[PDB]
This record gives sequence, structure tokens and C-alpha cells, in this order.
Amino acid sequence: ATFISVQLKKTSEVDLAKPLVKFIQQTYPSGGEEQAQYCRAAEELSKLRRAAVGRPLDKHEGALETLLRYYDQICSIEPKFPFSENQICLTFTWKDAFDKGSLFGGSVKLALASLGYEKSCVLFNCAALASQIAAEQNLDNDEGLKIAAKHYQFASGAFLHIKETVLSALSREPTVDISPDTVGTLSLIMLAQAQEVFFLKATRDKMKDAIIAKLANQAADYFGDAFKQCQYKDTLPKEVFPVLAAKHCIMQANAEYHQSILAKQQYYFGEEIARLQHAAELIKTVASRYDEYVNVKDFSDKINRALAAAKKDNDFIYHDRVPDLKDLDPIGKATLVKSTPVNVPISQKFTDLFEKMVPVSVQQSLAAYNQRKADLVNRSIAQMREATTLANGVLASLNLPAAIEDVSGDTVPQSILTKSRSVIEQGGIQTVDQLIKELPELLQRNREILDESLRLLDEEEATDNDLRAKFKERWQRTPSNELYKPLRAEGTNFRTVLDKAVQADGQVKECYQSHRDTIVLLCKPEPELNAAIPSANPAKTMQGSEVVNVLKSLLSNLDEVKKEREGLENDLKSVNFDMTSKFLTALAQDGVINEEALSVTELDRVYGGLTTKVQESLKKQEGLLKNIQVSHQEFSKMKQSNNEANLREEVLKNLATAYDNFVELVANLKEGTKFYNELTEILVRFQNKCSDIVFAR
Amino acid sequence: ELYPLASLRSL
Repeated sequence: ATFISVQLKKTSEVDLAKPLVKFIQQTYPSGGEEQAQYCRAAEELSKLRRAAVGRPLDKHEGALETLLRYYDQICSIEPKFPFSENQICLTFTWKDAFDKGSLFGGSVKLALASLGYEKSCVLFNCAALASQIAAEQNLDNDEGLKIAAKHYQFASGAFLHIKETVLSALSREPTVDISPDTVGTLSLIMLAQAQEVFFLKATRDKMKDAIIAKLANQAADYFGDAFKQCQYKDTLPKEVFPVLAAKHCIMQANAEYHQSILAKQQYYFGEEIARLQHAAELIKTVASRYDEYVNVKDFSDKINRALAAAKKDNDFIYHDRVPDLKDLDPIGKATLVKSTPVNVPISQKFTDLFEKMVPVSVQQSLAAYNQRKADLVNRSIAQMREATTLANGVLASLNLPAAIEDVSGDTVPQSILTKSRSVIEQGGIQTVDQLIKELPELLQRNREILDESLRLLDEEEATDNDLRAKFKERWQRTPSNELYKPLRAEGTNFRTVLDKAVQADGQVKECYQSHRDTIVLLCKPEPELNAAIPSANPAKTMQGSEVVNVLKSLLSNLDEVKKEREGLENDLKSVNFDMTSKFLTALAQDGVINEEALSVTELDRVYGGLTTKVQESLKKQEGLLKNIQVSHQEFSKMKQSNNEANLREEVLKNLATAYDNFVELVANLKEGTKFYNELTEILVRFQNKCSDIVFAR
Repeated sequence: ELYPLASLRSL
């Protein structure tokens, strides 16, 4: 008995672990569980590749499951780690299986940086090992038949899934062994051999000759088509070709011998003889020409015994005419066999070591959701602040609401009194003065950290350069200059950040000293404050003036509008939607993730109720300011201009402006502080990254 | 923007 199998492809060993670990750590928070279990996984993955591929040796189902295990695992990894985005220099190198190319060689290799290459090759080896296990089977035996029939149909299916898979993965020309045409021929050889096994099972089980003829004819159909595919392309080892031809003939002769036993049974005697004669011719021919590859004697003895016995009976008794082959009905065909679809998992007891890991597709949708959400929220905050700033400025330049609460010109208007006490409560000028004083100190701290860090790199570099000059032979590591350039680039980066911060300190210093004194007044206790604001005569027709009640009410609703901006801002900030689960769904039920359309509709459900109100705020402000200014323009006409109330008038406008400035400055000075504090965080880490690289070197 | 909270956050 002789069946075709395929030899395994050889690979060079490659470290799977360390290029994958580089990513894992750059993805998740260092020193955590979501980074612990994945490094334990990527190293066991590297080991598994070694057991699956590292040696072409073992030859039974123990080593096959390990190969299948590896196939399934590699297919499970793909949607995680970013392979569909070329930048990992994990490059796989395989040899052609058959020592075959489209050039005059002895061997040919292909190194490729692709998982699609890795998985075609593993699959091919899965297929090939399966073919070898099948060929080894004892076909006298019911477990043998069965294991052979299942392995050939596996190989055929694996070979065929490679055929439909190679090109779109392998963005190159594949080695001959894994190219569509070869792999389509291998698939058909494996299917033909499965049919062969089923023909043997039916024979062993003493099934009807009509069934056996049809299973054998079908096997011949498969073998003939594979033979034909080989006739004008030599891509398989040298033995494949004549074995296909012999097996094609043997399966025809079998078809004919069984159909002959059918003709006899039906008393078609000349037909028995013509079919036996054909069987004999085919087998005579197989024995002379393919003697090296098959043994066919028993079958030939059996044909001859049948032929002689049938010719004795015909010549003496029946006198039936022997027809020509061309006038005989075709024997039918019956396939019992199929190419096994490839569907991960193909191994028994499979578990994805990286199942818990989130697909890359989701990150580049979860991080992208963030940049759209952030755009929307900041945008909204900024619009509102910029609006409130503009309203307060307009109000101040019109002495509102002070003017309308200014009964005489003798006391502190209630609103200025409210703002004053509000400034005093927040600590008065002491709080601004203290924050101004420490801003140069939080700057200096950060400069010290950046500078101490770069000094380190410099020190180490100097001694490294001096050791290379003196101990040329004893001292050859890559220079410090080169190891350090990545860190030195973060260095000059941080420098740029610190400069923009200094410029920002400028704006805040200039503002603070330009507004200090008026603020100091606003913070004085109420009787003292009153004495410093000039008195004036009331323009007494401010009883229940209608131009006043309108201004009062317009200003009240403008107030309403700006207090409402605070809750809007806080709710804009306090809410969030975790979007992972949505993306999980969109990916598991559909092909890919369409984040653009999916996030926009979610941002609209979560933030729409708020972005609506924010836009309604601006328009409402625009309405209010327009007719506040046409209403004031009338109000000023009624109450005249002398210098006693002009002076009081400026002092009041300037006191309202002082309040806006205390408020703007406290906030700028806190933004400054937080910035300079969070920058010490980032820079302490940087100091450690520098001391670590100088301690290892 | 006053202080470079943009540069700081992406770091």
C-alpha cells in the first residue's frame, strides 16, 4: 500500500515574546495585572511555537494537536496586537517544502513580516503532518480506515483554506509550495485518497459490487483531475506524478472489475468480458510502467482468474458477443467525502491565553471617542466662559447693576458691597499675593528637575566617551550619545513647555500689578470702603422709573443666565459613558467598528441635552445685551452729567472691574499652580527614567 | 489658552 503525503516546511526560530511584550507594556499601566497576565501569555506563546515548529520530528497525533493548538492561538492573537498596521519587526522565515521555485535552484527561503504568512505556513504543516499520519494508518483495521479518512479530509480542507487565504494575507509572491495552484492540487490529492479509504472500507465490509464500483470510479475521477492538474506544471516532488497516474488506473481497473461482477449477475456475459479485458489492460500497464511505486499482482491474479473463467463459460456455453468499450454505459459515481472546513478552534480543549485582552479595533475607537467627547465638552465650556467674560465687561462699562442700586451717592451700592464681601471671604488680596509669590518657586522647582536630569545624561556620556578613547578594545558598547537621544528629545520638549509657561506667568504678573490697587480698595471694610468712593447728588427721579424696572429685570435674567452656566459646566464635566461594551457589540455582530457614526449618536444622547442648553444660553445673552444697551442709552439721558457723579461714576465702574479681575486672576493663578504641580509629577518620572538608564549602562 | 494644559496632558 502506497499513499502520497507531504513533508513539513522548515522555519528558523524567532522570539515571539519580546516584540509582543514591548507593545503590551506600552498599552497598559506598568506594574499591574492587565500587564502581568499578558507577559506570562506571550512567553508561553513563544515556547509553544518552539514545540510546534522548532523541530520537524514527531509523527503522531500528540505532535499534531500541538500544531493545531498553535494555529488556533496565532489566529486568536491577530485581532489583538496591531499586525494590520506594519511596525512590528517580528519577521517570520520559512523554507519551501519541496525545494521548489520558479528559478534554477536547490532551496529557496522567504522572510516575511506578516502573521498571514505565519498562519498559512502553520496551516500547511498541520495539513502535511495530517497527511503523514493518514498514510501511516493500518488499513486492515477499522480505527485505521477511520483515522485515515478523517485526516485526509482534514488535509484537503486545510490545503484548500490556504488556497483561498494566501494572497490577501501574503502581500508578496508566496513560495511555490503555498501558492494557490499547488495547494489546490494537494487538496484534491488528499480528497482522492479519502475516497480511496472509503473504497477500501466498503470492500472490507463486503458491500454490494454496485456500490464498490461507484466509490472506486469516483476515486478515479478525483485522481484523474489531480493528474491532469500536474501535467502542465511541475511543482510537486518527483514521485507524486507517476503515483497519481498509477492510482488513477488502479481505481479505474477496480471500478471495472466490480461492474463486471454486476454484468455477470445480470447475465450480460460479453459485457463481463469487455470490462474484465479493460481492467487487465490498465493493470498490465500499471505493472510494467509504475512497478517502482505500486504492487498490483494480487489484483492482477484476481482479474485473470475472472477473465479466464468468464471466457471458458462464454466460448463453450453462452456464446455472448463481447462489445467494444465505446458502446458501454458509464459507471456512475458516488462521493462519500468532503474537504473539512477550517474553523478555529481546530484543536481539542482550546483556550485563548489572550482572550481577556481587548481588541486593538476597540482602543482605536475608545481613545478616538475621548478626543471627540473632549472636543465637545471643552468647546462648550470655553464658549460659556468667553460669553460670561464678555457680558461682565459690557455690564461694567455701563455701571450696571451699580447705577440702579445707587439711591443717593452716599453709600456703597448693594452689588459692590456683595462683591467686596465675596472677595474678603475668599481671603482678600492675601490669597492673590501668596499665589503670585509662589509661582516663581514652582517654576524654579521644575527647572531644577529638568536640569538635574539632563546633567545625569551628560555626566554618564562624558565618562563613556573617555572610556572609549582610553580602553578602545575593552570598551565597546553602543555610545551614550545614541542611547540618550530619545530622552534628550523629551528634554528639549519639556524646555519648550517651560517657556510657554513663563510667557503665561508674564500675562498674569502684568495683570496682577495693573489691577492690585483697585482690588485692595474693594477689600477694605464697609465704612472705610465707603469713605473712599466719592459722594454725589442723587438724580431724584429714580423712584419707580419704568426704564429702571426694565433694566432691573433685564439684568436679573442676565444674572439667571450666567448662574445657570455653572451647573451646565459641572454636568458637562461630571457625566461620562463607557463606550467599550458598545464597540464590543458592534464588532461581534458586524464586520468592523464604525466609530464615527456610532460615537456621534452616543455623544448626542449623553451630551445633547446639555449642548442644546449651552447654545440657548449664547442666543439668550445676545438678545439680552442688545436691548440692555438700547435701554441703558435711554436711562442715561434722564439723569445728568456733572463732575461729582462722573468721579463717583468712574470709581464705581472701576470697582466692578476690580471684582472681575480678582475673579479672573484667582482662576488664572490656580490654573498656573495646578499646571506647575502636575508638571512636577511628569518630571519626577522623567528624572527616574534618566537615573535608571544611567544605572543600567 | 493661557497655560499649556494641552502639552502637559499628552505627557
